[PDB]
Amino acid sequence: AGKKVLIVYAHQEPKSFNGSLKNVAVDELSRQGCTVTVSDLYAMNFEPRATDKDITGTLSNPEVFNYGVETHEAYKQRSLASDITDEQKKVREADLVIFQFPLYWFSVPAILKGWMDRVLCQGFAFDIPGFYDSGLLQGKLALLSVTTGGTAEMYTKTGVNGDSRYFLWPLQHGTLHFCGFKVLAPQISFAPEIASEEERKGMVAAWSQRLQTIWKEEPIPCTAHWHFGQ
Amino acid sequence: AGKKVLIVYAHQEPKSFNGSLKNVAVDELSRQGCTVTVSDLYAMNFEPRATDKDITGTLSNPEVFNYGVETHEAYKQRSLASDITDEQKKVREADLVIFQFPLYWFSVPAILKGWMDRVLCQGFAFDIPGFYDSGLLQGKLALLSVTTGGTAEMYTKTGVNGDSRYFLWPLQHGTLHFCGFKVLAPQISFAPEIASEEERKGMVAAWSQRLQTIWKEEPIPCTAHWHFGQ
Ligand SMILES: Cc1cc2nc3c(=O)[nH]c(=O)nc-3n(C[C@H](O)[C@H](O)[C@H](O)COP(=O)(O)OP(=O)(O)OC[C@H]3O[C@@H](n4cnc5c(N)ncnc54)[C@H](O)[C@@H]3O)c2cc1C
Ligand SMILES: Cc1cc2nc3c(=O)[nH]c(=O)nc-3n(C[C@H](O)[C@H](O)[C@H](O)COP(=O)(O)OP(=O)(O)OC[C@H]3O[C@@H](n4cnc5c(N)ncnc54)[C@H](O)[C@@H]3O)c2cc1C
Ligand SMILES: C=Nc1c(Cl)c(N)c2c3c(cc(C(N)=O)nc13)C(=O)N2C
Ligand SMILES: C=Nc1c(Cl)c(N)c2c3c(cc(C(N)=O)nc13)C(=O)N2C
Ligand SMILES: [Zn+2]
Ligand SMILES: [Zn+2]
Repeated sequence: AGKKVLIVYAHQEPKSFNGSLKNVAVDELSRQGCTVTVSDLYAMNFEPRATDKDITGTLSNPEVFNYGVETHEAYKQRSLASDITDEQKKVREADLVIFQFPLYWFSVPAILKGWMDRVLCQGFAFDIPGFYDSGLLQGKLALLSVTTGGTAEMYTKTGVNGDSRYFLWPLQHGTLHFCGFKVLAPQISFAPEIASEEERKGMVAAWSQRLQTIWKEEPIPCTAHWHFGQ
Repeated sequence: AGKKVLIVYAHQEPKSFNGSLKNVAVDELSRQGCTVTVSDLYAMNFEPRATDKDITGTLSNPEVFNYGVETHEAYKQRSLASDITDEQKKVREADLVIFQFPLYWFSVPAILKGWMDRVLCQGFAFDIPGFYDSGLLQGKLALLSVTTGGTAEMYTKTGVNGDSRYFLWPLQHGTLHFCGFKVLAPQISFAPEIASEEERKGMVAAWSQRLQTIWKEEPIPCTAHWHFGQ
């Protein structure tokens, strides 16, 4: 209160552990009196491919298709596909953007990758001045709530997978910071499938409890040192 | 020769710089007598979303959908969608897989993220146990050939983007090495948009030239120390 939150959710199954983390976020933020919107990307059959269909009307150069240039011009001329502009409205209005997803290949599922590719366009999220602290989404907060197959011990600097912070870099720094977001500390729910039930309840409840005081958090220093240093 | 190469290519425009790097690879590897296949993902309209359409038979659990579980079972039973098995045959036969793509948000374009998510399934590319140095694609080589908006100076340890090798981690380590590939050093062609005609022609030629001796190369040590230092 008065704050708006967008949850960008990427799981196919409403009964999943990610579906439960998304639902308790809706439940707890709704309870606080926040304005909440969820983009359920699989239920929306969200298009992930960056293609010339993302521009309506006639292309800026139909000889040689340059996705970046075309979408930048289309944004300035109010000529983006409506699925993209609908997401952009939700982002524009949000004070916090939560991403809820299972880790796929040390990153987001392709459907969520395609949201970041197509929704966060030049002119909207950043300019070619435009970027990192000069990024156009400055003022806004973002938070990654990720679930994994591998265990917390696997995600240590000398475990098989490396530190979890190592995989966060392209998402927190190259994506969210580049657009100007301030980044809250990630919520990482390790290996729910091997946890009990229980520890799974622990995990869901810890996320609900964290969201009680989410507005009181300061963002992380989204630097190479935070991700890789000591 | 004496070798089969699959190039997984992700760019919308045949006249692009990525297009030229993909064609020079086909030209040089063809000239050497190698067998060469190209998966041009935007031309194939390749499906990036991981959904229940990727399984055609009876689901293991039809009331709660688990993508990993159902694709692993479908692989074993031969009930995966045929686009996924078509790609797996190309990978099965390849000695070397080159990914040619523009960097999107410090990672691969979503259409290529979807290829990784859907093609490299459990049972085909890894099993649990059977990952990293015991991954199922052991004995194959992989190479990321990436282009960027950002300059080489931006992609240094003290530059705004961080060192280039930091964004390579989820791809080379979390994906390729997890599946048992040995990873050749990446080809990064920085900032072709800003380079002159001569400097772009130079970058194309440096890749053709590198490919002349590609079979003599050793892989990188795909470790946290190679990516992050210390
Ligand atoms: C393409 C692909 C790539 C992947 N790449 C990686 C990777 O790089 N690194 C990695 O570590 N892992 C990877 N994984 C594994 C993936 O990250 C995990 O499978 C996923 O994070 C598990 O979350 P989920 O919501 O699907 O769990 P679910 O299987 O849905 O949940 C686990 C259990 O929790 C239960 N549950 C649901 N709600 C509740 C609740 N409210 N309270 C208590 N229990 C509950 C469920 O019923 C279920 O029994 C990959 C998976 C795929 C398919
Ligand atoms: C969604 C999105 C996300 C991005 N995220 C990032 C990111 O995180 N970090 C980043 O650094 N960049 C990012 N970029 C920028 C992107 O990586 C670059 O635009 C892309 O790498 C440039 O390659 P290209 O093949 O498209 O260049 P092109 O625009 O096709 O090439 C530049 C020039 O080369 C010319 N050319 C083609 N072939 C030849 C040849 N044989 N000889 C000489 N000239 C030739 C072309 O005609 C053109 O003038 C992003 C872009 C998009 C659209
Ligand atoms: C990396 N790919 C993975 C895929 Cl594709 C997958 N289906 C899976 C995992 C797990 C752990 C790790 C991991 N890296 O710890 N990685 C993966 C896991 O439990 N499952 C079920
Ligand atoms: C990060 N996203 C980017 C987008 Cl989406 C994009 N369209 C673009 C860049 C460039 C550089 C960098 C960068 N990080 O150096 N990042 C990006 C660039 O020249 N173009 C055209
Ligand atoms: Zn940062
Ligand atoms: Zn590795």
